[PDB]
Amino acid sequence: VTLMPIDCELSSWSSWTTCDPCQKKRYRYAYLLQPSQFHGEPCNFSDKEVEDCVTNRPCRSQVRCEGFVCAQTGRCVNRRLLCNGDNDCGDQSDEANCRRIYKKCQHEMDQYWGIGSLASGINLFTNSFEGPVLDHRYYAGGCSPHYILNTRFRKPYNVESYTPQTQGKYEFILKEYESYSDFERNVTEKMASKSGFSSQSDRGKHYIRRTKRFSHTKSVFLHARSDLEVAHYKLKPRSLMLHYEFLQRVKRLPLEYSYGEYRDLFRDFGTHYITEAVLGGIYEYTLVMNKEAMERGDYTLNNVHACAKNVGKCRGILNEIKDRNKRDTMVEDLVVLVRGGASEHITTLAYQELPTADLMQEWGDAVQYNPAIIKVKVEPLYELVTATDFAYSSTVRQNMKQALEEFQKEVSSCHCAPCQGNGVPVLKGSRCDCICPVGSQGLACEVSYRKNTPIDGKWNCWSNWSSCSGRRKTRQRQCNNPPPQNGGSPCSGPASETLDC
Amino acid sequence: AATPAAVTCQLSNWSEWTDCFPCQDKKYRHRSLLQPNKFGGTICSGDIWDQASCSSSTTCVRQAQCGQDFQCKETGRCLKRHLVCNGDQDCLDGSDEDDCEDVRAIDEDCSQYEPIPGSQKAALGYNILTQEDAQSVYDASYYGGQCETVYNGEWRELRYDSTCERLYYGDDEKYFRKPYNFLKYHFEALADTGISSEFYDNANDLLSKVKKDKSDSFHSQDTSFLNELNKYNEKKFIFTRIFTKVQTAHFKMRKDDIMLDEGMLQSLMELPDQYNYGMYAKFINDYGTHYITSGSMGGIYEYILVIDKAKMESLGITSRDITTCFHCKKFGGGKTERARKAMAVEDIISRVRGGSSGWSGGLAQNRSTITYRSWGRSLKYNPVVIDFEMQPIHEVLRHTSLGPLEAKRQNLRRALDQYLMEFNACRCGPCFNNGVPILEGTSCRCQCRLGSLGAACEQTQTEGAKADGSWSCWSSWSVCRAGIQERRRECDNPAPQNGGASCPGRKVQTQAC
Amino acid sequence: QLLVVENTVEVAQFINNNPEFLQLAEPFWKELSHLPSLYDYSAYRRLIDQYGTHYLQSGSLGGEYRVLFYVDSEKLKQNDFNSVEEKKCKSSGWHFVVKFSSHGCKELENALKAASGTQNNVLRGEPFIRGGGAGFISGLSYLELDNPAGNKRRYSAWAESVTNLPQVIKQKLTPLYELVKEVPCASVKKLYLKWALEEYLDEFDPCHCRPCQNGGLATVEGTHCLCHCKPYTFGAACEQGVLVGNQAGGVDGGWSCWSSWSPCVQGKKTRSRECNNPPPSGGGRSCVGETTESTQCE
Amino acid sequence: SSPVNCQWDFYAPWSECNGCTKTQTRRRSVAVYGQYGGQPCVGNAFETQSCEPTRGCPTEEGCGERFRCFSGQCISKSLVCNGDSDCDEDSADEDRCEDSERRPSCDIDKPPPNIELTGNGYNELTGQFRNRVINTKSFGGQCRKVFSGDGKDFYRLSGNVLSYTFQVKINNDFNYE
Ligand SMILES: *[C@@H]1O[C@H](CO)[C@@H](O[C@@H]2O[C@H](CO)[C@@H](O)[C@H](O)[C@H]2NC(C)=O)[C@H](O)[C@H]1NC(C)=O
Ligand SMILES: *[C@@H]1O[C@H](CO)[C@@H](O)[C@H](O)[C@H]1NC(C)=O
Ligand SMILES: [Ca+2]
Ligand SMILES: [Ca+2]
Repeated sequence: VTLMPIDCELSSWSSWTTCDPCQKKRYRYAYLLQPSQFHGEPCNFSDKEVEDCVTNRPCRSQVRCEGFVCAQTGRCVNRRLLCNGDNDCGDQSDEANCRRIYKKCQHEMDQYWGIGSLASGINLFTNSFEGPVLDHRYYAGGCSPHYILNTRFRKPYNVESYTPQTQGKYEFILKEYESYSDFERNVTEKMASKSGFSSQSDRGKHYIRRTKRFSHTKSVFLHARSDLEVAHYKLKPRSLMLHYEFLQRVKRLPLEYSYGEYRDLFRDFGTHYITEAVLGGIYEYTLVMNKEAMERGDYTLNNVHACAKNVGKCRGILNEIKDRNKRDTMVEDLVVLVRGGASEHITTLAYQELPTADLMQEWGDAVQYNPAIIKVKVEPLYELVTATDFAYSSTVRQNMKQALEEFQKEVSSCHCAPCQGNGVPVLKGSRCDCICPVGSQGLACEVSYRKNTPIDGKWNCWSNWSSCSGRRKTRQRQCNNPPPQNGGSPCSGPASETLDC
Repeated sequence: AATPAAVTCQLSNWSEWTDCFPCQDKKYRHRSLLQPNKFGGTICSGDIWDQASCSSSTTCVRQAQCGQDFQCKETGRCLKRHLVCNGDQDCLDGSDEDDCEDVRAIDEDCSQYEPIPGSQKAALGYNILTQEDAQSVYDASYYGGQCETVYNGEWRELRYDSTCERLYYGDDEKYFRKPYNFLKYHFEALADTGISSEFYDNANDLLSKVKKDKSDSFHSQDTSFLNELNKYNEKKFIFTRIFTKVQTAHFKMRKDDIMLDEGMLQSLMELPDQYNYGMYAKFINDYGTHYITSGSMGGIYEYILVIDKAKMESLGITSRDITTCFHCKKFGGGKTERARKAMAVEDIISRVRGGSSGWSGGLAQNRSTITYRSWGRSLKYNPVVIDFEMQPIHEVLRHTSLGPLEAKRQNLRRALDQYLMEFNACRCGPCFNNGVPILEGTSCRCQCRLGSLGAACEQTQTEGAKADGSWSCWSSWSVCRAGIQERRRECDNPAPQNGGASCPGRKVQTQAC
Repeated sequence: QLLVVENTVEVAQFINNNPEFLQLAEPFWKELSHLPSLYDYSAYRRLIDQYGTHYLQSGSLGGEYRVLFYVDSEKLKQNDFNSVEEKKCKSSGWHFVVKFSSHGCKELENALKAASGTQNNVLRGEPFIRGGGAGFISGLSYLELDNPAGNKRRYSAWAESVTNLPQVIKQKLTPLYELVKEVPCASVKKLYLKWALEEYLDEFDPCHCRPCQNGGLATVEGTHCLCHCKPYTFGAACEQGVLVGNQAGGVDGGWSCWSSWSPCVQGKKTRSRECNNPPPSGGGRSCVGETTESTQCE
Repeated sequence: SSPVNCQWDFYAPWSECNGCTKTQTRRRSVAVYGQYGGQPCVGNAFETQSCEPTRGCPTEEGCGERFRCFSGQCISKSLVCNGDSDCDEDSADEDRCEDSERRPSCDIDKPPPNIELTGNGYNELTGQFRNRVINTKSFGGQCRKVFSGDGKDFYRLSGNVLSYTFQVKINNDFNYE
């Protein structure tokens, strides 16, 4: 009816880019023009073609390795790392055929809990962890033991420190309001008349005007938030050891710019890597409840009657009304968010009641072993493209810059048509999901019983850069004009941006 | 309401059997399902696909699907040579390991770690029409020489040693080995609970009355008049929705050089490059229509309660009543009016996905902090794919390590575009009153709400019959206009009942011929 | 209103050696090595960003615990009743012209009731902890409304756990340029780092931030100033809500940014600030510090 | 109250030209800091040029007689094959050295429970602890055990630290009104 399925449209293919001298391949791609929404046709997967080429062009991809070139993986490990007892290559290709193995450390050592999670790239726009980009199981030498409690851990070479800067911060707020008003009026009257002589004349009257007018309201806002920080993590600034899969995939990138191939890079590994993080858990609880009661009562009666006796004639009227109305309403919204820890505690914290201090203790204990990543400072993944292990490193870097800039545009949810019901459209891929708040339901959040639903305004996509002499972008707010249904908070961010060409 | 006709199941005659495929050596034929028994009636008492034994006219396909790559024996899988003698069996035969004098790699920092529990569950195919999981599409077990490990964040298992009196956490299961077919398996733990509860009540009560008399005596005689309107109205609405989903791990499948399941590899090589719908429909049947490319392991709890009651009463009366007496004569007459409309609807859904049968059932029956905790405890051991992104089963062909298979991909695409509509629940007819048509492969039923059923969820005591429509099945493709083609559908199976929601999607669709 | 202000220290101190005998961390020394040997403030700022402005010459490890808990509730009930009742009844009759009678008796009532009641019940609490086990932190910082300071046992246990995961709760600081060592041009990089420290303290000086009301501490966060409102005050300036606890009142004076160095004329640089940001008002205290500095030329 | 949009200053003159990297940087001051939710300044404060240097890149002076860690830090040759990692990151002093040469240099290696935190830098404006600056586990070949009476455990101090001690102080203000 109102929502109508929107089919995915993707661009006409780009031109075939010229055959890459090193990849001996040629590439074309389609932009996604609009995502599928409301169960519209999901177009098709594979918005990118790669073709074989014959190329005379020379390729200088033979980046020198003074070290040991791993047989299967081709990682260039330092010659000193052979026969140290660590698999610094893949498939022990550095430890194979060792006359003797000089075990760099004899003690059992753990890896820091969850450390490999941080070696994944992060899609900063989606804010989603993706494929592995750094090798946090490469130690080089290492074997300086780090004790946290009794457990001694072996720090990865990539990691500048992981350290238990343990902290926690609980915020509780409970604001209850009540109002009632309760009015009554009881007007009442009688009249009586008699006369006589031989005659009689009796005239009685009654009147009632009774009114009741009651209104009670109760409101509760109850917000609780535990922020628990259990460790702090920083990646080294320099000379990082990349993951095999990422190394390869980057080596596959063409030197001539081809957006689709870099886009596939970002969709596999994301856009950024975590250079520093705070690891912890978040528990947040927020209960909003409003209750109103209203009663209306309005009774009226009249009697008007007479009789005269001389023979007798009597006359009379009764009139009555009882108008009674009783509007009553409750609206209760509870959202619980829990991040980090064990499933058991995550779930029972996700119950609708506030927890016991016992359960908060158990949860925070578990969070130490399976922490969420509370805060990250991230650098774009092109900063990992370095001359040390890629040929044409500057070219690949620049192409990643350009592809990142375009990727940010393409992946922006703003392409999505506005959700009803103060839905939040999220671009899952070729397809956009309306996340419906509590009290909103269905594909567009169209099904909501709530009488009013304040629509916080959603920016439209930033209009393309204007030309130089004040290169500028503007936004219109048109996409979800807030005012309907009593719009809520207008968009905080910049409505327009200016840049010096 | 009235039942439809319990029309019998009806099939096409058998198609003529294909030749005895050189390896399977089996005569394949199909009979298309023209119409399933819409409800009850004469079922089709047989298969739709049949496969008679034979003896082949010629040699099985060349037992040499690849050069230099080591080919296993029962399975056509081609292994890059470093996978031979790597200390783990890269194919069902073990032919890569079971004759090695020594192993080129030992992987003594992975081979202790079991595969990620539940990884096999993400590898299943998926039958969109049934929502059943199908046979393994991906290889849940092949590691491809990768030694990749996933930190098991919930490793921390409590142990007690009576001798030491030490109560401590056993360090077993600390890491799991990631199968090669996963690009990521993230193990991030999240919960979100959103709850909305809404209550609305109204009454509007309005008694209104007059009474009147005039009476005279010299005989004594009376006339009295009465007029009244008594009206009563009530509305009572309760809605509450509880949705608590608990992610325990995100995963993303590898989209490049997918290693298909060896059973799937068999079933796929065995497929002829000719559109014998019977075979292709069998492949879509047992591997299903779709395979998962991404998703989340976890649990979901959804509980919805809707109660709606309305009661309207209007009572009118007029009368005139008279006396004459001095013995007595007494008279009267009038009009009585009553009109009523009353409807009550109560509808509760409590569905729990993931977590053990017993403890998920306990949370399904009785929501409490005890059942939330025991359910979450059971989610550690038995998570489920709670959300996923999937592609049509033919789409894996383009991405499998076998390389191009385009004839078979096109044939399977066509077979799927057929199957999706031949076996579609649209053909189970008009389940009234929000009844849910399901086609159990050959027999239809309407899963009804909590009320009476005789044929089509019609007998339900729901005279407040406000219930949503559903589409008739898509009409057959138009005789295309030499390049463009159209399909038509109507919101008439059932029609939207007495103001129920019109069917949401397309009333007409169009296709390039 | 509760305040809990609470420390356990249990590494009474550490004292780091002087910069001569300190061993630099390998990545820090690597970043010093890559400093450009020239005043490229971009590089030194990236250094001060990653490693900060100082290192801990000495300090004590421990844990901090604070609870601010505030309960404020008011209940008001107003109830009025009025009633008016009147009768006027008279009879007049005659017997000496024509036997006659007349009677009339008239009644009115008019009752009225009006009741109103309002409650507000606001409760706020912010337990904060550093140090100790994450589980003891979350158990203790979870506000128990019947015992908002936290029960004895749980504080016991946390104060034990902070033995094992103590945090630096008190420190004495040495400028980071003192560690510039073991590197090419170390002597020169040490001066350029000192100049970078002064440039950075300039760039992030809260002087740039025009005042927050209600004593909100303005801090430069990159290019822009947040106001960190004091408890239960909020808004862009902290213009809204009310301070809990006791305040001396007025507006405290804040320093303007230092004027630029006079170029060491006669070998003395001099620079001035004005304490106009804001001018101390309403009996608020003067800004604290000297109006001017002088230094030897570099 | 009123926001104030951040305005960038003009770019400063370029830096002198780096011999090591053949580049210069400019800086923009923030002419007017954004306040009260005024839009922050957008883009980088710095821009960089390729440039022809006047300066040579100063070389490393190698370790001379001392042992050279793989990072290029230098340590006393007496520390090689201590059985202790004295090359901070790479432990290159312990590479490929005999099971006879590595001594029982100390019976315990467990540093005090968070002595790593004593080596962090500190940012005095933001009040935040920053990243690792001092190697607080350089044992210098000493077996400098200390018994913590608090933790009731033996810990090995670094060779440098002037003191590390475990006497507790507990300092409680309650104030209820
Ligand atoms: C207006 O009239 C109503 C109806 O008579 C009054 O309600 C009665 O009050 C008495 C005294 O409190 C009770 O004993 C009765 O049970 C009440 N009746 C009902 C139906 O509730 C009401 O008090 C009057 N209001 C005012 C302000 O005088
Ligand atoms: C649900 O559990 C509670 C507590 O055990 C019990 O009182 C209640 O009767 C149960 N209800 C059902 C339907 O099981
Ligand atoms: Ca090695
Ligand atoms: Ca093998």
